[PDB]
Amino acid sequence: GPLGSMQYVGPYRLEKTLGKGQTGLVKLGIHCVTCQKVAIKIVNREKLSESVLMKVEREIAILKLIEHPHVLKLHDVYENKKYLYLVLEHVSGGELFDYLVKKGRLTPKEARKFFRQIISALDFCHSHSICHRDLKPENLLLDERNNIRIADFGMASLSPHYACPEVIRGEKYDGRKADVWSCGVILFALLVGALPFDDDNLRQLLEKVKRGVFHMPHFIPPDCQSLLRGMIEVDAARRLTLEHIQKHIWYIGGKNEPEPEQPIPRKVQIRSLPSLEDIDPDVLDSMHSLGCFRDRNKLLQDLLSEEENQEKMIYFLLLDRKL
Amino acid sequence: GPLGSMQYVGPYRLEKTLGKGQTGLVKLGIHCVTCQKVAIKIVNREKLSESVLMKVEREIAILKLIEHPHVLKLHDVYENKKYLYLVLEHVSGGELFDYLVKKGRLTPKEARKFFRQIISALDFCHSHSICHRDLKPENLLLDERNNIRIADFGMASLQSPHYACPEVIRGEKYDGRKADVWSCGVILFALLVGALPFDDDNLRQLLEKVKRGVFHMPHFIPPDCQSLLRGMIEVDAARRLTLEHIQKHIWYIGPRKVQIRSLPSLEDIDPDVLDSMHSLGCFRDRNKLLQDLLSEEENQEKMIYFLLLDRKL
Repeated sequence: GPLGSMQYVGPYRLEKTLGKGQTGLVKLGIHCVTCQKVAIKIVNREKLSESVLMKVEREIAILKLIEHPHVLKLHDVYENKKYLYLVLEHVSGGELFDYLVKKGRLTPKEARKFFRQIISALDFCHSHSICHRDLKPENLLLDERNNIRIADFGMASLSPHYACPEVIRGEKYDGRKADVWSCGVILFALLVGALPFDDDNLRQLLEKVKRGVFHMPHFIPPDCQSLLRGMIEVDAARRLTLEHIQKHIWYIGGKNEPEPEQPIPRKVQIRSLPSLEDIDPDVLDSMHSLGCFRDRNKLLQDLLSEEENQEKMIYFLLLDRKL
Repeated sequence: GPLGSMQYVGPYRLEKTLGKGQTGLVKLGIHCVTCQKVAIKIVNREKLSESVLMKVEREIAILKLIEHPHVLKLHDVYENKKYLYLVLEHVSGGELFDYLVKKGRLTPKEARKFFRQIISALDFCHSHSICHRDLKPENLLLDERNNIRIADFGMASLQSPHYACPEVIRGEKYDGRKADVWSCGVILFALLVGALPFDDDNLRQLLEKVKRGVFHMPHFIPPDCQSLLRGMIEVDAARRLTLEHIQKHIWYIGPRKVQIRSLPSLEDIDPDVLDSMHSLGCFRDRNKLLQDLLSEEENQEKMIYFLLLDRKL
């Protein structure tokens, strides 16, 4: 691990490095009492903007509170002055394309099993105001039963083949729409065994993606083809929403096929806060203590505003947790 | 793995991805008969420029023919036009600094144990005209005994300024042997201290520190060891210690090498060896090949020649 990074994080002793990249270093953690395996992601906190840290600490608080069978579970977070430590579900089946490579290309039935896992996880996270924004194959981890866990939700604040044109142009984009594009590209790869946009040269690849023209092989069924074209759509306004996707017959036709699907976790019911009076004193207090919410008045404003936001989401998650 | 990559490499079945980065993607491989595990590194030849591809394939050709107990063994090389597949020794003990984290800092005696492994491996590779040039802690793998295997020799052109000598940081022409010595000094310091000699929260300032080359040497570091570190982390590459000097150092003191020979004339060139060299691929310009074999200088062309000659022997 990095120099000066503790040998223990909470009850977890740090063992070998599992992997690393720009968003941090991952080590295997062992619980000192129960000896359970976790993956611990270590993030350097000194090299982040304060606005970034705020956004991150917010998404983190949400992710710690929710659970989905196809989202890598964030169990806890630990902080010292320099390093942030994320305690994550430990999975070791590899990544989704390892499976794809072995098969060459997947049948529409198998591709769709994976697609339903991915869409379900995205729908869930989007419902809690969390977009991925950087969805790519290495984020699609496999457990031992060959089921997906999507990793790295909320890490974006800290590749071009899977990015939508608006991301490639560094424009200000809808996160949900970016995830839809990325999922389209991944669905394509599952069905074809090749990418819709590829080039030996970077500069050329970027233009292909921005242009958004790709060829679909005949062996992709027409129902599925109409789904792919709606997702891999350059006009973000015209691009399918997750709502459109989940209403689509090809999608729906996959329910419990070939196998029964994991239990659907309950989504928290989020309501309006008409006035200061309707805010729970103990939940407000616990939120106010967090750090990213140290300014009580700005916290009150964000909770009472008409806008949907992560402040409201956290509040209702905590409220739900109390009951 | 990468799309378009093989499902089988020689007798090895490709399984899960082990890790990846700029220099390629590593997959777990399983021998279809013996069930022996290997690590298979996949590298995209097409993304590479002309001179880079050649430099890499030349060094891989040397690496596949030699073996040292502290260098990650390269067993073989396979190629489809799109991908190179490097079949490597499989190691899973973690990396050196995982050990360092558990201890905090090493005793001078324990640090010397690792240091001798590292220097031994580099002296072996340098003897075969191979410098690492990009030595960093994550290259220092551990097997199950907590012994070192240095990985990623030959990959530097496919590309951590904390470990790079000032000449490498400055992007100037340099002796690769001298760069490795600097990187080993920084690593040795880290094992003894549990902190880097040059560190900074901002990249720009870190490069400056490395270039100026001033660092704080803790009092608990023994003075003959302290003299070693000063000789290695020396900004003047002409003044910096050689591996030969390191191996004779009082603190330091406490595998078959093949020797390059001269080829005065074309008549001295074994036709079987040349044919094997022609078949490698990193030698497109065959006139340039011959010039390099007949030149007055040590080079990787001669090294490959003599490794092939010895192997036929």
